[PDB]
Amino acid sequence: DNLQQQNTAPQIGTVNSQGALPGMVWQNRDVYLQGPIWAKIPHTDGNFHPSP
Amino acid sequence: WLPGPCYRQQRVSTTTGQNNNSNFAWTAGTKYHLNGRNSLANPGIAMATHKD
Amino acid sequence: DGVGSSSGNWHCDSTWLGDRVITTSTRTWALPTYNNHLYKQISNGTSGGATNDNTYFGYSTPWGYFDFNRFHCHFSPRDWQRLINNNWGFRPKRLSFKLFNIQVKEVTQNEGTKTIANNLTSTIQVFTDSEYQLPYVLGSAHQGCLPPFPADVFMIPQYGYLTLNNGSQAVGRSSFYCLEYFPSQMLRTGNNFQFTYTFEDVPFHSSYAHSQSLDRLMNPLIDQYLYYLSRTQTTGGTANTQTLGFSQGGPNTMANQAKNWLPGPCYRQQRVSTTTGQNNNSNFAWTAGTKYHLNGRNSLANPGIAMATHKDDEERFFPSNGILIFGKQNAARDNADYSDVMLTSEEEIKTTNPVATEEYGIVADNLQQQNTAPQIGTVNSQGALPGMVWQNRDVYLQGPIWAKIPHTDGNFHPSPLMGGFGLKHPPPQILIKNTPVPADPPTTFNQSKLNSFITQYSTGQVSVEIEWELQKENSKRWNPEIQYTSNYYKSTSVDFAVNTEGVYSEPRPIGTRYLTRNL
Amino acid sequence: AHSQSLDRLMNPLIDQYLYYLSRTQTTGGTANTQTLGFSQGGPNTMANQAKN
Amino acid sequence: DGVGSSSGNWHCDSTWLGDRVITTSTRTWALPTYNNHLYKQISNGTSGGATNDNTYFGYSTPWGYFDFNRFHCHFSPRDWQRLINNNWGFRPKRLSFKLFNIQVKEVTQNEGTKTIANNLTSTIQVFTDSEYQLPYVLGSAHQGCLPPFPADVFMIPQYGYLTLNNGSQAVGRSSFYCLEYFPSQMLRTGNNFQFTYTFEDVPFHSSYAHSQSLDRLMNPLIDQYLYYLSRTQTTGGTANTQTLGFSQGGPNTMANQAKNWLPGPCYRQQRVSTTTGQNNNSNFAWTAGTKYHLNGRNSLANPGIAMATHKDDEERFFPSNGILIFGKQNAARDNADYSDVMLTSEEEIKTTNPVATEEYGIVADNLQQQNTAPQIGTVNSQGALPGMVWQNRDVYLQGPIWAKIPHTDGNFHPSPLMGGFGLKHPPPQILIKNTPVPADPPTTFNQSKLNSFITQYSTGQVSVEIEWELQKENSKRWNPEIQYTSNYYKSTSVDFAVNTEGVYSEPRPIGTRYLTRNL
Amino acid sequence: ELQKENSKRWNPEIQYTSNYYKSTSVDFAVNTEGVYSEPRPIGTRYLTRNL
Repeated sequence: DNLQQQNTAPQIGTVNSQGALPGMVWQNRDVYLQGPIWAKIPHTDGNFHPSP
Repeated sequence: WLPGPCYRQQRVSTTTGQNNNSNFAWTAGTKYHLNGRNSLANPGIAMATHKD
Repeated sequence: DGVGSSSGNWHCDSTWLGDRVITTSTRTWALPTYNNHLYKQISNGTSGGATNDNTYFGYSTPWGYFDFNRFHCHFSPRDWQRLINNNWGFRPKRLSFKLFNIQVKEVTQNEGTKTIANNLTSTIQVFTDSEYQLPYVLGSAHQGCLPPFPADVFMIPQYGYLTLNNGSQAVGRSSFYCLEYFPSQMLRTGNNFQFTYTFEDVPFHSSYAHSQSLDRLMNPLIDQYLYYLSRTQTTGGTANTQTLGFSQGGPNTMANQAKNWLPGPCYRQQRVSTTTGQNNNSNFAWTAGTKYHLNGRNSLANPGIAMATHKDDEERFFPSNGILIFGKQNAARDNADYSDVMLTSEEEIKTTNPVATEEYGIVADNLQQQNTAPQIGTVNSQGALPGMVWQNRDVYLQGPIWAKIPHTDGNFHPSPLMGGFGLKHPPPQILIKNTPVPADPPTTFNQSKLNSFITQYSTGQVSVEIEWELQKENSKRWNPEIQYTSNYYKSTSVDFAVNTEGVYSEPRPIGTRYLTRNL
Repeated sequence: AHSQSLDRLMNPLIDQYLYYLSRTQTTGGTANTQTLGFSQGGPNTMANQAKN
Repeated sequence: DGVGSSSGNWHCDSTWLGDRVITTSTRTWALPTYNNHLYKQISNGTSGGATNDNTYFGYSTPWGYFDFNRFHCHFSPRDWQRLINNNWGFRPKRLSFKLFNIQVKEVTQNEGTKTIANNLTSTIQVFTDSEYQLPYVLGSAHQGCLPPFPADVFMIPQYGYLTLNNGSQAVGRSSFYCLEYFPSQMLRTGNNFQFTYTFEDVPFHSSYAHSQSLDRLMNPLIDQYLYYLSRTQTTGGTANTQTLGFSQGGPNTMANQAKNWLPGPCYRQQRVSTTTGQNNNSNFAWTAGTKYHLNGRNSLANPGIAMATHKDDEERFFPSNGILIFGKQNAARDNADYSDVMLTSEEEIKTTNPVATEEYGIVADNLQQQNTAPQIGTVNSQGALPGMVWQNRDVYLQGPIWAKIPHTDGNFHPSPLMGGFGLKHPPPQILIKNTPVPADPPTTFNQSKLNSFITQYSTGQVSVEIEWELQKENSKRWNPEIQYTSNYYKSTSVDFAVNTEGVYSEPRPIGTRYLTRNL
Repeated sequence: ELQKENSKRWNPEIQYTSNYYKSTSVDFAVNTEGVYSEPRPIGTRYLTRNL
């Protein structure tokens, strides 16, 4: 959170929402016997990892 | 490597004696703001439900 | 190849071929002598009034370059009206180029009398940098393009580049580029220069506004089969306790239903109004701006990522540095008025992108218990999440066309923030120069270099032809669309035409997004 | 190593054709009020120019 | 072949092809009118202040010659850095040459007003002396080469030669060379001149420093099998008598071991220090120099044979006339300071060559007996012995390239002392001249020659391409080498680039010997 | 597999070099007891390219 010195204690900050960083890995949500199957990707200019 | 992305949400318990005594289903929800409307991020991105 | 025979013809036309359009434009240029044929070092430091954010180090060359990286150099306003009304997309395919009718003239000033006469045996030097071994200046939105109106004569800019610095001082990784270390072609009057380029594959430009929003992609008549949490406290009276209650999403609770996608990324900016009575009474253009911090410098995020300008019924608000601003005819350079600029607006993308002056959402902050009230947190800047969709910034009749993607290890969605076509091998720079001609040397030998020259300049024509590829419109909408139209009532002078003194002027910015498509 | 930086990819000699907001309050004296003023990016204000 | 069509293009590039490198350079020249189209006799005698060592006799011609006998006319500093870091040798193979874009202009001065106009029907005369029938001026390290930086315009020198003399007077074996007794080609504007040359076979240039010395070519672990004389007098006490004692060379007596080779030749010079407080307080530049006596003249041995400059930990010493000294930018002609010159150093050859400021060795002087102590003698100058090895002087980025071996009956190791490639048929001289154009002759006849001319000058381009052959590096060294590097810290301006006023400057001399090879 | 360098820079580059002055022992070589040692980390980025 800040720049520690001889007269300043170091402070921290908690991240609640974090976007994509280089080097991340993740898993998608599981499907179910009574869940949906497909969905239509909307025709736009860009998207990031188009899974429903 | 890093873990996947995060978009934090509120914790609620199935045992009713451990929750707060207020109606927080809409006021404390996790939303996203589009065009001056507050829509509910449901079910949001794929994150694990509970730890051990 | 003679003196008394021309070397080209005036081509300026546009043909429409169903799924192609081929546009040609020819202008007349003039090239002065820059820096008296010298390379010079230019720099600016923290001494004086300059600050740390505005220091530079670089060089200035005697060369001049052609720039046509702007949309109205190829399209008349009627051709732009034909383009944006009947198509859903367009991208370039190939281009051509031709210099011809070179004339080199020289000027002599004695006793305040100025005589200009032909010089039949002097040359110019033109070449293209095809192998991308130079700094790339185009795509930085500078002046000195071709004129909009074909009956104007323009002046060719100067080439100069920047390198690394530490204040007004160079470092060990600086570079010096001598442009006479490249092979170039020398042309007398009666020679011509031409080449051909082929664009790479690049996505279509979305020339449509969506007719549907992300939060309203469902059926208004059928409930869902998928529950949500709705009640946590009972409603009987004063003795309310905890409970759990669930409900289905339906037609009357459409903010609570389960959805598949997210809006695009957000990087929040400051709101300023055009009505001056509603702003704060302080100077907040630089102190309250939206910046990004690189190498201990604060640079201005301008115009930032593609976000919508204003929400509904709020046409008087705009982000402080989040739009492209175009100047009118005879607007001043510094401290122009509001009535001398043309503010664009990107309200067509508010169905998927967030508003640039509002937050992204609300996230949780703590872990609620029996003795702790739940708290919330507002997100101002949000990066990419899985499942986002967004739209790019629109292009304009007087906006840029392409930009060069920097050769790095990685990038994320390489589209230029000013709008256009992000190419990894852009059309090459074309550099031009008059060859030096010395005055009389001394009769006795002297080892120093010569610095007495004959003052010259040169002029001629130039020609550019670009072939575009279209994408037709295939909708089944019943009611009519929205089209770009001209004004119907009478006026003092015709828009998009000359004045009574002969000065051409453009009245308004013209977007592209008029037709509609579903999500 | 790159021999050039992101914030310095422009021409040191030519102004831009693209304005930015520069002034919000007048500078006459004690009775300063609100206004709007715009300017062009140039060689001396290179932190304010429009970048890609 | 017309007026309005150019006759060549600007070629300036360098290509690397594994074991070749082909370098091209193109400049722009200008040629005045010399001596008003007259041959003249020039001489200097012992009358006045001149002495016997500085007399000459010769002629001065109206012609001008092209000189490119210098290394930086072909190599950029980056190309020189690529050359000297990865190779063990290089030699030239062939060259090319091309004059084009001739422009002949004339100048008229009336009432202090100077007007310069084209002259379309005047010529120039260029030819090459391929059969070596002229005096050879190149390879004498004169000025007037091509510029280092390609964006400069230079001036062409004047041709003149020397013959035999006795004071300021000729003798019967003098020669007069009229250059219009050779066939030459006449070029108007719209003509071009070109030829091709092929170098002969010549050894590679040793671009390496040895990593081993002559006195240390043995095994540090094994004794020899070969004795030496070590003791002559006994060591018991006061009554010491004569004896003979012998020992073996080993690891601790390595100055006494038997060796196979000798160091190179020596011709001793005077030591002078750069710190002025350590020199003598007298003017000894000419009285204490190292000379050679020819025909009753004392000429200065400059820079003499290739010897090492200084031994270890003595970087402040240099021989008084044994090195090449280069001037900085804007250094004066006479009486420059120490901080306006660049002193080279040849310390890389101290593993085989002697130090230039120390003796060669110690030899005997008499025949010792029972009543005669043995004496020694110090050798200051030593010619060639059987079994010597040596190294040549290094070449530089701003040093010469070739020199012509004089056609004599014999020579010993014909390499030039200034460094480079000793060729017996060097690249030919290229002489150029403006043809005279008379003013109006009289109406009545007069037998005298004409001496009223129109004053002219001419200008154009020139192009040189030389193909070099390389020798790759094939060592098995484990630790890293020494490389030529640029400075890492910040500075006021970039080295090897232009100033803020447009003047190019070279900061330091750059050698060649950086990689290492064993003996 | 390599990728060659194709720049048109005029002034010289920055190169990795060894030390010129004298020292107690040679870097990147053995000790007097036979133990090999590396003195410094060596990067890769020395040549320059434009953006």
